[PDB]
Amino acid sequence: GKGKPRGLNSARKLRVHRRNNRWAETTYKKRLLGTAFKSSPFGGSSHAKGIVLEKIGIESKQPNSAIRKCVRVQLIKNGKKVTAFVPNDGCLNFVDENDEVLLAGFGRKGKAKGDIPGVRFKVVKVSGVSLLALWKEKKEKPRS
Amino acid sequence: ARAGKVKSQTPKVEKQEKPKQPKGRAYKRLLYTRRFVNVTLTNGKRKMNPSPS
Amino acid sequence: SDAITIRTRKVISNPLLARKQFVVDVLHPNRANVSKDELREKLAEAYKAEKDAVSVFGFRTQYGGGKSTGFGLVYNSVADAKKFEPAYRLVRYGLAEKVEKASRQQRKQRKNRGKKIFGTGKSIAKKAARRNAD
Amino acid sequence: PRAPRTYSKTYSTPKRPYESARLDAELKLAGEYGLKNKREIYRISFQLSKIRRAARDLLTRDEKDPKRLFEGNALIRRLVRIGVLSEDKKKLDYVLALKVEDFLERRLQTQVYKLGLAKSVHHARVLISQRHIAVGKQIVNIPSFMVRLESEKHIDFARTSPFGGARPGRVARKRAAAAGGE
RNA sequence: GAUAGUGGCCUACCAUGGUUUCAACGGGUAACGGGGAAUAAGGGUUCGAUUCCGGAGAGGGAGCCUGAGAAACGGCUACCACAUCCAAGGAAGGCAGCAGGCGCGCAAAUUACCCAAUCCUAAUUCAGGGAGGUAGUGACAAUAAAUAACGAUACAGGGCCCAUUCGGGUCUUGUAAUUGGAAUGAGUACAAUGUAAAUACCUUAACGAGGAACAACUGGAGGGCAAGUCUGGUGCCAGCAGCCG
Ligand SMILES: [Mg+2]
Ligand SMILES: [Mg+2]
Ligand SMILES: [Mg+2]
Ligand SMILES: [Mg+2]
Ligand SMILES: [Mg+2]
Ligand SMILES: [Mg+2]
Ligand SMILES: [Mg+2]
Ligand SMILES: [Mg+2]
Ligand SMILES: [Mg+2]
Ligand SMILES: [Mg+2]
Ligand SMILES: [Mg+2]
Ligand SMILES: [Mg+2]
Ligand SMILES: [Mg+2]
Ligand SMILES: [Mg+2]
Ligand SMILES: [Mg+2]
Ligand SMILES: [Mg+2]
Ligand SMILES: [Mg+2]
Repeated sequence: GKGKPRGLNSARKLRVHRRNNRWAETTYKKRLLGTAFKSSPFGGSSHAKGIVLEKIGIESKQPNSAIRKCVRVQLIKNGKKVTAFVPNDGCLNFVDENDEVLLAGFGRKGKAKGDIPGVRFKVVKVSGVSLLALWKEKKEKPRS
Repeated sequence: ARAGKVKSQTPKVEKQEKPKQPKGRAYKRLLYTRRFVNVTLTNGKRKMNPSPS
Repeated sequence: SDAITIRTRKVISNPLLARKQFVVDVLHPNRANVSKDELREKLAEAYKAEKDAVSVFGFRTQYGGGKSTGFGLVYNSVADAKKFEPAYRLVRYGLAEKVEKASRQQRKQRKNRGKKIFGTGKSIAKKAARRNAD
Repeated sequence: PRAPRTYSKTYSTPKRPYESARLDAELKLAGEYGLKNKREIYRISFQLSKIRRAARDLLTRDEKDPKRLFEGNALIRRLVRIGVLSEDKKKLDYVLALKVEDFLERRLQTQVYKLGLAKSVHHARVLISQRHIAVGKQIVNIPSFMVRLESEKHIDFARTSPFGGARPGRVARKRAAAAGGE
């Protein structure tokens, strides 16, 4: 029995069949179609710099309720517009309109985090300095 | 402002000037003493950080 | 005690360069670093050959003192030493004297400048003069 | 375009971070042998593992087969030299049963402690770091030095430093100076 | 015919073949190939611009000269693209060499010293070499490891000579801004090494430890997952939360 061929000269069939099947595995598909380059706002890169258009509070999904404090960013490298969450309690009032910002992914590999709908990106650095540093009061924002 | 209110509210309590911890191998030694040398006050299920209340 | 127990280990006699080459192993006790000159002198005394016919280089202390290991050559004559030993070493010793070049960059620049003229530029100078005038 | 230099990562982290029992064991080990880090322990473990890999491989080959006879034998010899295996157990089968303690009980740390010269492991460690303690008239700075059994007879204080008889130095000297013109 | 020579390599005449479901042909490659690298029961999976070996290319395409060797670009000729200097007649260009700049970006160093070593070139032991080495910058990675060590006294835990109630505590431990002499490189620094000359190392005279220093951070403490239902604040807000929350 068993669906596969077994014979000592099958080989080719085993190969081709495996290849065919591989396309149902999502990661593999992504790798091969190259959807990290063609689609996706970051050009298959770990980080991206963009310019802040405006500051937008986003209402969280259910069980929860709280205005999340995100930022609408337009990335420098391609010109694509994305929403980016600004972490920590203050921090939204470190950003301002027309400011250069360094965005990382959220930590779900393209997918949205937690309860914040349509947001796939963090804010790491504003005007060249780390948000965390600012928050902890280790450095100051050197204007814009 | 909506943002950053809780932090603003909180009383700015300062850190107490303490005797410094002995960092490195010394720290490890200290830890060992705390745990497996002294074996001080054992309930059966041996606790690490008990609440003072 | 100062001691300074000097040893010549791994002695190759080399007629092709008119020298004797060896690993110098020197003992310190309580004294840090032997100094090259002193070592050379010691070698000379040992080997009967002149102090300028001796060359010692490439020393390292044992770690935690006590010993120094290096490399030593003793040439047959001073003339021999002069005509086989590297120039820098000779200079260090005190026999030959420093060659006075400009910084290599300057030299390169000069060379480049020279390249830009065909022949000795006396005619060129004249041309510059007369032409400049009128 | 010069020939590349070889590096090797000499330790391996655990495959599961907060295995509590394991952690406690590690801590205990550290306490026993005055270890600055879990890193040291990990290093030792890695070393052990390498040995085990070799031994297992050797075992997998037929006995009295050349490679096994050679390489395995060499390994055994090395182990005996280091002093981790005992003379009873020159076997290759016993090499698999070694366990981390035997390597730690062979450091220039522990050895120093166990020959006098110390009063506890920490003291010994301090001495080692402080450039007291020489082996073959060679001052050893390294706490995890692995004493080679035949050299274990020679562990003593340095001819430099106090303790092994030279100039007192620094604090004692200062005290002497103070005493002097008073 | 041409070539160094074989060959539809090209030309004339002739024949109708050649490849292909054991994927030809076409398309894509965010493809230089390999040695290898990461992972690591066994089998695999992914990566390999990059130190060695091949191969291409010197902005793009052509075309050639010299020569044993180049279809060479730190040779030339042209065109296209981009560009300098100009007295407007003309003239010069090619950093995917090294250094450096602009731009692009998430993303990468000094317009440093030298041929002493490694080798190479020449008519040549000598000259030349941004090949190469040497320092500068450098938490890319990797190795080794300082941030204390041993004492006393002063309050508690543990063995107990015996438990008429104690208790001496004879023996061992931890904890106190108690206190005590020892040890040291981190630094500095004479020297001497080192070195082409220097740095730094290794070696060392001299200085160099008592808490305020010569101060370890980075993340966590519901679970997964080691660690608090401690004390304030906040009150479905601010926020946290990879997931459940
Ligand atoms: Mg010393
Ligand atoms: Mg390509
Ligand atoms: Mg490839
Ligand atoms: Mg390659
Ligand atoms: Mg590429
Ligand atoms: Mg270019
Ligand atoms: Mg060309
Ligand atoms: Mg060029
Ligand atoms: Mg060229
Ligand atoms: Mg360059
Ligand atoms: Mg970088
Ligand atoms: Mg180079
Ligand atoms: Mg530096
Ligand atoms: Mg903290
Ligand atoms: Mg937190
Ligand atoms: Mg907390
Ligand atoms: Mg837990």
